[PDB]
This record gives sequence, C-alpha cells and structure tokens, in this order.
Amino acid sequence: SYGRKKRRQ
Amino acid sequence: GKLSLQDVAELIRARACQRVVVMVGAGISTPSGIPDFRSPGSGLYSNLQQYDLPYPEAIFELPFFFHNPKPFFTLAKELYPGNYKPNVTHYFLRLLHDKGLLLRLYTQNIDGLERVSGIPASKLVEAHGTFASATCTVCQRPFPGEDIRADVMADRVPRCPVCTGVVKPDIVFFGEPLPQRFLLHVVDFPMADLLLILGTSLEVEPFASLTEAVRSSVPRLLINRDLVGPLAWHPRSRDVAQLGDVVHGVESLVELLGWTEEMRDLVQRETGKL
Ligand SMILES: [Zn+2]
Repeated sequence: SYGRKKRRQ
Repeated sequence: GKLSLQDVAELIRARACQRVVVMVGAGISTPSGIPDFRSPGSGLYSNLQQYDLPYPEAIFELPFFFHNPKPFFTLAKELYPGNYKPNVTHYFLRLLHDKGLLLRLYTQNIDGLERVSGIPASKLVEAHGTFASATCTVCQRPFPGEDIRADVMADRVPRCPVCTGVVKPDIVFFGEPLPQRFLLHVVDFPMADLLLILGTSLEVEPFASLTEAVRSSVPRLLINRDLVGPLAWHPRSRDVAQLGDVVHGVESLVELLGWTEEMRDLVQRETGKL
C-alpha cells in the first residue's frame, strides 16, 4: 500500500 | 554535532520527544528462540527440507504456495500463537506505550509477539499481516485464526467449509499489497518526533522506505547488528547508530532512560501470565 511487498534484492 | 545514544535518551527524559514511531523486524524476535527458517540447524529448518522449496523465500510466494502449501503451513504451525513469548525488546516497546510515548509501532514480523506483549491493536501496524485471521483463496470468506488452528496443528492444509479452497492466513506474500492499516504511515510519520528502528535489515519494500518519511529534523535511532538500508546510503545529521546485539542496545537505552527496574518488574509479571 506504498507498493507491493517486494525484496530490495 | 553527531548525537549519541545518551543524547536520544535525554531528549526523551526532557520531554523534547513525545511522539515516537517504531519500526521493527525479525531481529527483535530471535531472542525469543524463534528459529530463522533460512538457517540450517533447527527442527524447523529440517522439517522444511523434506519439501521441494527451491529457496527459502518461496514460502512467502503465491505460485509456490499453490503448488505446495505444506512448507508454509509448517512455518505457520511453528509460529502459531502460544509457542513463543515476547522478550525484553517487545516489553521495552510495551513500557514505551505504557509511558505514553508510542505513536505507532510498525512491524514486519508475523509472530504476533507485539500484541502478546500487551500493546493495543490500535497502536500496532502489522505491515506483513497476521495469523489472527485467514481468508479462503477461492471464495474470499474470512475466518478467525482460531478456526484453522486444529488443522494447522494436525499437519492438515486448512480448507474452506463452503467451497473447499485452501484457506490462507492473512500473511502478506511477496507481490501482495500491504494491509489497509499500513496507510496510517501517511499521518503518523509526519507527526513523529523520534524514529526508532530495531532489529531489521530494511531489505523489504515498501516497509523499508518508511525511514525517509520522518521530517529532516527528527532523530533516527537504529539499534541493530549492522548499519543498514536508507540509513547507510542516505545518512541524515540526527541519525544515531547503536550497533551491536539488539537486546544489549535496548538494555543500554532502558538504563539511560531510567526504566530498568520498572522494565524488569513488567517482564516478570507479564511472562508469568503466559
Ligand atoms: Zn471458500
């Protein structure tokens, strides 16, 4: 909800 | 110039900081004994090895989940409410709430130990979801977490009693949006006058980017083994890094705040109830 859950790498 | 841990403690003691926002991750819960599912050595790790996980984080990916939900439910069984207690780090945050300092606690963890420590739900944003509720993956019916507990503890994948779809705990998987309460960050982070970051590598978005949302005048205190993330590459003048074991950094801050005996009394009484 600021973006989707995501790995920065 | 550069602030010390003692400086932050004095800002709180002098009531120059009144509205603390906290960000935490998995590092605050390893002292409770929760095994890292990625690390060889534990029973959890060994139980996960019996499956066809290509890599550990597939446990939180939907394509893998629908191919084989058993690894995820092996983790759910390990982490389900009751097996682990909050530790000194959680009770420090609970005492911070009780002392009227907590604007909001944002957590990446899914162990539910913040609410177990007695922090009210209204003060918490469980940004990566919760085992307290679950949702049918087909028909979208909601269920109390307790309703699937029998299945989870018996090593059965819970199924929907109406459509037989897999019932998935409301854990946020990679690629899914964060919960609605995450949007409280729009009003919380401008209001904060101190940011604490505990026990996280800040490697998961959009959670990690919250560190940039406080005003430039606001100190950011990191208590963590390593300097990490937006604090490592966009340092600000009032940042403080207390590098080392998280629990020892918390104990040091608790002593500087004048809270040690009160914290020990709280911990004895609470862990005793559990
Ligand atoms: Zn259903």
